[PDB]
Amino acid sequence: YDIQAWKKQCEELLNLIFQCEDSEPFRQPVDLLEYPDYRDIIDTPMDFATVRETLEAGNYESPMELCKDVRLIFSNSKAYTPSKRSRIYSMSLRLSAFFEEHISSVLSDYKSALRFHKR
Ligand SMILES: COc1ccc(NC(=O)N2CCN(C(=O)c3ccco3)CC2)c(F)c1
Repeated sequence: YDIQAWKKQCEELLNLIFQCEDSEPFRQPVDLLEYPDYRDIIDTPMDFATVRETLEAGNYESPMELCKDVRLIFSNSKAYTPSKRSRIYSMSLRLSAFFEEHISSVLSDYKSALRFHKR
């Protein structure tokens, strides 16, 4: 029922994600020089370094907020892909499955801890 435990859990999951080869396209904000139409398609860029920095700054209140930003990485990838059979899009889908597998217990434990706190 530790209301704070999500934060280190998220730090460790981001470490795992940074070790995954599938995260390479998503570790830093997209360079518009490589992809000059990116901001014509994507309104809100997001990347894992931005998520880690937001966490480390103390600017997430809950793991739900972190989860919304990580999901935005994957939805941007789906929105920007020219094909479902894209190398970088397929990397996003495997990394998304890995992230969802690991974040589920973090979210569950947090919401349970908050319910206990308000009991
Ligand atoms: C040298 O540091 C960097 C900085 C940024 C990046 N990443 C990118 O430019 N990507 C291309 C666009 N993209 C897609 O979702 C997508 C779907 C289909 C095609 O692209 C997101 C990531 C990189 F690879 C190295």
